[PDB]
Amino acid sequence: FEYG
Amino acid sequence: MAIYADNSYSIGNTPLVRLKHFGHNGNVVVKIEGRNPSYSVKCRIGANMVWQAEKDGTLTKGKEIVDATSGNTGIALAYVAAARGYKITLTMPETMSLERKRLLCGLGVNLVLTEGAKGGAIAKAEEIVASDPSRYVMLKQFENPANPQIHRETTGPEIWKDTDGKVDVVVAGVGTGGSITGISRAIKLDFGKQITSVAVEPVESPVISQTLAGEEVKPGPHKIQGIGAGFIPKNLDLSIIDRVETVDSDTALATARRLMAEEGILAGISSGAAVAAADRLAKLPEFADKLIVVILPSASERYLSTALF
Ligand SMILES: Cc1ncc(COP(=O)(O)O)c(C=O)c1O
Ligand SMILES: CC(=O)OC[C@H](N)C(=O)O
Repeated sequence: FEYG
Repeated sequence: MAIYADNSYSIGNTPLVRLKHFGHNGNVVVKIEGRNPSYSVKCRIGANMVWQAEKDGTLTKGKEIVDATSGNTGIALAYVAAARGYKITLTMPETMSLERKRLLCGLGVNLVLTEGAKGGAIAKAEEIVASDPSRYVMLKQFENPANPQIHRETTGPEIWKDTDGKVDVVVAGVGTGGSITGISRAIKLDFGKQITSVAVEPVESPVISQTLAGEEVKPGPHKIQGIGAGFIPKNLDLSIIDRVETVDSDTALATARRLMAEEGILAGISSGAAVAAADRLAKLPEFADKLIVVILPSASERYLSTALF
């Protein structure tokens, strides 16, 4: 999981 | 009487439970935010962001909701939209658990999902509200002050009340930062007690730790759904954070499994990360007799599709  | 006018008003009043196999002689207590409508901590801001937008007139009948979510905020806004009579469109990374995707559609959302590699969700959403700016209202959970405000008004006061003011430490994973921000503001500023506010982020994407240390900010991928946005969100008040703890995805998952198997607590992945962080502090003599309260953001069944199970 990353940006948001 | 104590009958709520719709499901949005029933937010909060979540219980504190003492852990038996973590911490040192019961100094670790967990706040189970899974006991909420839509069954995560985000129900609180789903409600208040809508309530606030209604009260400043940005949200009216006929206007359609937009935001970007890693899931729980999406499910939260969806139950509130359904309860209060709004249409709603949401954006989300492809990689979020199937459960999140599953009930968002059942709640009647016009769903729109983005590149998992980009995390990305925030980008197109804005590109969508531009389509008809007085048709759509974007609630923007990462910067909307109604997010930490409801935590200052409910989550923090509940913690203060239920611990009889004895809480010494609050541990909370950071996604938007709203939870640790609002809670810390309530206890430190409204009730006046100098606690230790502890932010938790994935060791894989420790952008808060890197920032404060003045190092190269290098976000990375991780499995701890709901935290580790890979940037510093506006709704994280860095000034009120005393400590940052990093936790790896494996340990987060193992700890969530332990919460289930050893404590009978049905916690989500980020709940395992928060407890792992709390357990480390709890076993420092310096915290060995402080009361440590840990936010458990969500519940197990929302993660049956993931590594948790
Ligand atoms: C499962 C989960 N854990 C932790 C968090 C972080 O909470 P906050 O956005 O208040 O920092 C979130 C945020 O939605 C979440 O969904
Ligand atoms: C930081 C993150 O993963 O997402 C923000 C919040 N968890 C949401 O429900 O969208």
